[PDB]
Amino acid sequence: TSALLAGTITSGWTFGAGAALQIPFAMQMAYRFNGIGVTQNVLYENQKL
Amino acid sequence: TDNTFVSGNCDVVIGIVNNTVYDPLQPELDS
Repeated sequence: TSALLAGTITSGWTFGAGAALQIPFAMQMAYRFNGIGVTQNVLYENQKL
Repeated sequence: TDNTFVSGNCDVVIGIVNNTVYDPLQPELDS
């Protein structure tokens, strides 16, 4: 589970579809909002929240 | 501007950078 968690935090979701490709967690949460229909500007206006 | 949209300001976003965003309408006003 630690190998699957470190790929989720550091590499996003690209580690299961191939090699581990890193992406920041600020960019990871912004791009998973686009999957559910949320514009990514909501995240950075409330990143401390 | 066809790829990026305008939202918010620079004093909230953590890690924001400085660059000049190109405008396709900008060389059209030169003529």
